Amino acid sequence: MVSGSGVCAKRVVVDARHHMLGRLASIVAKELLNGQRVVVVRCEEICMSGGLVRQKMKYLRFLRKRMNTKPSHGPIHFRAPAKILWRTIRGMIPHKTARGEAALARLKAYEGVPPPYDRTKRMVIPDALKVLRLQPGHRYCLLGQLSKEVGWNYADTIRELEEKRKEKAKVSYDRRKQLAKLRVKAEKAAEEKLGTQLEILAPIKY
Amino acid sequence: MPFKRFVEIGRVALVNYGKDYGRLVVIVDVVDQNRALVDAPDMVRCQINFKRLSLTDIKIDIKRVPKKTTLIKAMEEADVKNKWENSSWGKKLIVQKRRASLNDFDRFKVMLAKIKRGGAIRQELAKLKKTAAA
Amino acid sequence: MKTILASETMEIPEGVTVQVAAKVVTVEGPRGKLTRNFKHLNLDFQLLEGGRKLQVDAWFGTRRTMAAIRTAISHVQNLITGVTKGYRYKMRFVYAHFPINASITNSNTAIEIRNFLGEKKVRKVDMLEGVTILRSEKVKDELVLDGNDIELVSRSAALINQKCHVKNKDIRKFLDGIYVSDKGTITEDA
Amino acid sequence: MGAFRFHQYQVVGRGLPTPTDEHPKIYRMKLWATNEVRAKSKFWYFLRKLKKVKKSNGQILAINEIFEKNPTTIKNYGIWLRYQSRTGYHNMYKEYRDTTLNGAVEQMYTEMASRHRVRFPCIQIIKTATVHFKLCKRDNTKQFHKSDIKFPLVYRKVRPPTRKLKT
Amino acid sequence: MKGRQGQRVRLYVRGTILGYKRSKSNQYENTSLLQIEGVNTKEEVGWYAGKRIAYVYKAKTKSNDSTIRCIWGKVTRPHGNSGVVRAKFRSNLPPTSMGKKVRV
Amino acid sequence: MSHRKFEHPRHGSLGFLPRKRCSRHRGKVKSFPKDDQQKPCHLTAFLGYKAGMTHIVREVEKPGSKLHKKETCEAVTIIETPPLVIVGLVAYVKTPRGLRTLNSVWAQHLSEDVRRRFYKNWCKSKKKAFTKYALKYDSDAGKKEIQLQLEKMKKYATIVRVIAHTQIRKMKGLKQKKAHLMEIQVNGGTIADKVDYGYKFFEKEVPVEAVFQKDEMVDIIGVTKGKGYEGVVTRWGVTRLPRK
RNA sequence: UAGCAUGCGACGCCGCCCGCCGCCCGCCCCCAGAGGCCCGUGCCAUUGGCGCCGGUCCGGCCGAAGUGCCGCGGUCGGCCCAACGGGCGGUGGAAUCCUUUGCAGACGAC
RNA sequence: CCACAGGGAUUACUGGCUUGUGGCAGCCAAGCGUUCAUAGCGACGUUGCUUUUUGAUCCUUCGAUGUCGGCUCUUCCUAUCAUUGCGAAGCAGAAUUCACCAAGUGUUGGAUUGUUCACCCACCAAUAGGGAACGUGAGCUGGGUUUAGACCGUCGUGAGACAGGUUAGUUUUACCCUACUGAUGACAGUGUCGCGAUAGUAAUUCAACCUAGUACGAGAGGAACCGUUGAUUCACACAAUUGGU
RNA sequence: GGAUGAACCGGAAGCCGGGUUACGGUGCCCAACUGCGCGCUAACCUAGAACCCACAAAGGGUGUUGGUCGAUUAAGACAGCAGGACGGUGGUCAUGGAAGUCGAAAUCCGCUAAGGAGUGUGUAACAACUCACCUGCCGAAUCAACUAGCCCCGAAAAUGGAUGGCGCUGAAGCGCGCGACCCACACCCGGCCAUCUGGGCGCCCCGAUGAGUAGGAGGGCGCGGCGGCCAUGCAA
RNA sequence: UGUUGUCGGCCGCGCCGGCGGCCAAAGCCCGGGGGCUCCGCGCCCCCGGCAGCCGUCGUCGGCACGGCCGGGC
Repeated sequence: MVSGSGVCAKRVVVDARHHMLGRLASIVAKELLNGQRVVVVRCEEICMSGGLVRQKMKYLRFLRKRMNTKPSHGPIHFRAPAKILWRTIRGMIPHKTARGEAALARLKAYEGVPPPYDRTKRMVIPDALKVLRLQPGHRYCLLGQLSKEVGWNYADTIRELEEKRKEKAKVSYDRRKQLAKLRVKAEKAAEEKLGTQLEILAPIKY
Repeated sequence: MPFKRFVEIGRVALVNYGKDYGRLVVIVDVVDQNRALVDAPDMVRCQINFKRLSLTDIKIDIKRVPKKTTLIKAMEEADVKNKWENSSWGKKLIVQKRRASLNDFDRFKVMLAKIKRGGAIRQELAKLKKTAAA
Repeated sequence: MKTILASETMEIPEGVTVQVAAKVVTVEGPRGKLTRNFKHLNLDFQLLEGGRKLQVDAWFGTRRTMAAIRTAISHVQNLITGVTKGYRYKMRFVYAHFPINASITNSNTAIEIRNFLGEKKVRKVDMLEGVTILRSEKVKDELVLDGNDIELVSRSAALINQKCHVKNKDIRKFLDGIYVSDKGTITEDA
Repeated sequence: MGAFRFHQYQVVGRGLPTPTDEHPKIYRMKLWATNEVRAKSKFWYFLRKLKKVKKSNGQILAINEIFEKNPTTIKNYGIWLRYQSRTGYHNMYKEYRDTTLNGAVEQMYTEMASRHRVRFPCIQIIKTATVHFKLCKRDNTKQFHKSDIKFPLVYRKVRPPTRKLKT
Repeated sequence: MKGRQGQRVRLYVRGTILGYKRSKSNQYENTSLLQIEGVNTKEEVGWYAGKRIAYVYKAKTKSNDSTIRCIWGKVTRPHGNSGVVRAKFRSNLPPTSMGKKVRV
Repeated sequence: MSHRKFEHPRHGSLGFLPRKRCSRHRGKVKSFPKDDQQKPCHLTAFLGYKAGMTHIVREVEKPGSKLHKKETCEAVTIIETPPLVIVGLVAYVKTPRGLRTLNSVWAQHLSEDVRRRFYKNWCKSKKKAFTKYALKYDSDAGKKEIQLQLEKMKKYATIVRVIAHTQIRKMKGLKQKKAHLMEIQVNGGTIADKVDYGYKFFEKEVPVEAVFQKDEMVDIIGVTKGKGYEGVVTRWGVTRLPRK
């Protein structure tokens, strides 16, 4: 039904927290093809369904493949969750054509938050995870749980995740304490609110 | 979710689609753990395999087994639950519906005017903030 | 798939209090405290009046779910017993020619075994949780490992025994080590 | 009911035939189907299966359906059944919880398909047998529903029912 | 499940292109003007701003350029507001590809 | 097989490859010993220039084998290691894109040393009074700018590094007069104390004697002698091919 | 070990620049188990009496860069050209080569 | 002694298909191992996998795919010879025997023969097998095979012939593209110091001493772990010394 | 359409235009469903009609679901834990030796409420403990057996990983039903080119079929010089 | 020469409504009997009057739009 994340003429920020990596990538590839400029944030907190060993073997067949065969130059394998997401986008888009390459170059994937995009990130129409590993439904694996077993960028990324989360928790806690104060004096001035002839036909359309 | 599935009465449920074109329902007869008969007072009964029809919070006061007269009586006793229904939990659609009805002249002047006042309220609200602030 | 399920409720004994927050449960009694996380399918874990009843319940069930609920009940019974009554594993040193000298380093909480099979390099592994080891030497036989938490006590017990394994010739031939003699245990006055 | 599942078609008929004192004698074999298109075909499988006739040495008099029979309402149908998997057709006696004759086919087609593996070519069953609720023998879903009718247990699993949102 | 809230989303729906203006000397970009036959509801234009119109570039059906280019634009703004709307296309269109039925 | 047959280890390492020109003439460390000791009196490295080789006799130590206790020769490289100017304290941040320098606090005196730093380094050989290096602010306006930078640095916990250079006119055998710039990390105890000690170490020179003890185990880093271009036998250690 | 062509940072910064603005010429085209001007002429558009937002002086918080936001006291303003640019104009503050050599080297490079 | 027109319409030959043959495996387990199917050994029969021997076919080339063997040089597989960690034993030690995981590194030097293969000798921790156009001739080599000369044996009346042996018997090209090794090298507000997405890999193994003439053992013999020393092999580098120039 | 693809599927094509479809497909790459009702799988099985090309067998599997049949159950089961067993007589054969417990008769009863000449552990052999049956504690289903699906196993190869790729898992696998959609030059429709039906005044019109190598049959374009007719040329 | 409104033809689209087919019937209210379950609830089945409205075949009835092409009164 209406896809409630999707089009905006310009936006584009996507929350990856416990979203499904290939499902999020599929919408992101479509927004990128449409000419959007897409920033996926919290790539460390994104999820892939399936049992850890079987996810670990897929990537690992790339990791033995990272070694050989040798000029140098690529075939290449990214250790870290934004770059794993970028590797996913560079298969989702037709990846041999200027329209596709120009769409790829409009994506960025950032780990934690970049330095501040404090306009909220938004969830994709049910991309998100809880159920899609179903209760049970066996394991899932986080990209920041994959990339600890593959390497840095990850490691710095999860240490910067930690600090950016701790400080924005503190800054959230107090902004909420003032917002509640503003809400309470706002609601009392709607409880009061002066009168009507025209004006209360609108709250009979909530 | 596998969810609520069952086998009991009193529990109103709300639609995740079908024909009809409605619809809200309550489960009258309960008839294993998939199949169930859902009906409504002024709505048509159907027996569905209905995983993917989900049941709302507000519950109506009846006991187990309902034919038609009994169901009607229960509805009469309750009502109120439909209001919660017009509003809220599932339920929502009468407040929303109040929304859809509105791209229309008389309806458009009622709106500028809600707006115009809304502004006066922002201005009073803002004055208040300024006295509170410092 | 499906099938279906129900609630199971356990009386808490008077010498035990319980407190639950999120899916972490804390169980506390006069042998100490035990804190464990019960995450599982469709399944909630709660205290219906503290000092009355621990409840585990779920709205969904199948052969796998019922196995997990059965493991969960054994874990909680085990916790309740550990906080009032404790756990003990009792374990005996055996050396058939070379004196093995085992003791506890209380700082860096660990049990260290010297002259294992003539090995110059001391073998040690930690102790997990506030488990306590007593070595009641006599000849240098009996080691008693006591705690509230079974999981962590057992890993500590399994680890001492594990510390001695040699796999290199002959399962028959080399009996030098410390072996589990118990399972473990009652509670008690004296 | 809405977009079928298998209304049973009551075909009375004949067998219309020859200048010899013979003639064929009377049958139904009452067959579950979607309207005439299944019938025509259904008869050639019945005629190949029981009597051997021809196609032409079956003639069909009239067809009557059944119109909501069951009124929505219930039974947990005993079905005597044939599934084709890793060879030919194997018998099965399935008694399962359902709504109705519309539902019984699908629950069989889905259970013969998953449970029994069956793929297309297959033809249907032999019979479907109402039974009483206390009687229903074997096993899991139906036993619980039998218990639900008892009651106590219409009013058990409300005990998830009313326990999703909360009280 | 899907937790129907939802919104609605339906494919329908046909419309026609009125005519596409490709102009320069060098200040303007490009315009396309679009007519859906009746459709989007005054609410469903309004709630939205943001129609994607995807039209298949299908053989239509002499021998056509049957290519794996399906083109999908976006509707910028009503100019016509209870009917006709302005639209833009981002690749630029097929030949004189004015006319052909527009769909979502 | 297929072949053959009579099979060999492969000549000349692959961890020592690409066998290719180094990008700059002066070696560069990608990682350091860990902070496990005293504060930034512990500069993590020092420099010198290789003079040649000499040789030593020492009274030894070991005991297990046959020859023991007692005199031995062991072979020696001599390096001239004159005292080196730690000019400035460089503030590195941990970021999820790697380290990033933030701002740098400078002593009052590098002043032929920055003109030498502008000699390949930057370019054009230092004759009548040029290249230019910027002058210090008004003193304590610029020291408050610097001490406001110290404030940010010593609150947000910078991984402290030093810009240092070799004051080369203290060597003689390179008759050359030019400074060689380097990045040396500073390692030690707690991070505030580590910034403080690095500050008190840029406002005056550092000799070898303050970073290394005699006998200490030191990793030495350089750029090999150049040959030019070569074939495989003298470049990877492969065989000559034999027939007459 | 290699590695700013991941399309990066920092430090140090300079025969006329560039810091701040008048006037004109091209490209894309909100936040959010619901919400977001008092008296007037005048078809319009222009154009006049007269709480809530937008550049600003001065400073802080994520920011550790790029990058942003939000406030104590006032001022230019309301109820086209952001991200780029391209100028007519006012006011105001280096390196290659060379020559001789090499720690370097086929040339170039260093 | 050859020559010509053609053919991959048709051979040798590399490749491809097949996989009887070959190699390897699973199943079943008669049976043997004092007694004991399964420590080990294991028939008949039976199902497979590989594609590296042989056979088959005739799809590909006859306006041309250079031959065997060798060498050197890069890379790989695993059905693992050693090394690591393992399980069993008819594992008392202890030499071992079979098997599991496992491809990181090792896997040699010589005597006969063109040989591949294989036989032999001392070594060794063990001196594994299998692919990359039987890897490798715009690298080499040129001993065999396989021209023209000639001998012998056999056959043939003879010219001459043989999967019969022997002596002698040639190795072209200045790299256009591409590939990599290595050096240069614009855009961008500058040089320099840096970061580090990512790309290559570095250590392998042995002997001996401590332990201990201990454990284990009737005895004979004869271990382990660390702790120590040194050296085989590989890598990088320097040149005080010793050695070459 | 099938990733590519002489001969598989759809389909037989004049050119163009529009419409609807076939085969096949609808998560992205890629138009169009992250479609509905239900059920199975968690192995990344797995995205596969057919193909030298897509392998997987004999045989095995308390993985899991499902169907069925027999027997056993509150005249209390299955399992576990706990508890009862005197005497004939150290059972007859055989044999160093069985004597409960190498091998082989034989398996009854008094005395009894239950109480087998005994289930596995023994010492050269002699030496004890448990157990059949019966009972308690517990409380609800248990056991046997046929049949079937999917999965699992058997399952080792050579420069580098894929079902075309990203790659999914209460599905973007699989099966049983179902709804709506997409998609050719097909089929329709509009307008037009040959031949043929023919028709009508050197010309016009109605409708049908109408790819193409070898190739037959027929109409036409261009070259160069000749003749009769007919021009062009100081700018051919 | 280009464009836009339209009248006529062709095809597409969604929605609404009636009647007959299954002698019509789910149905509900009224009235009577039987069974199961025999622990009672509840479940079932059959028959007459009767609001009622159902899923599907066939058929007819009513509207509104678009695309393409052209210009009988």
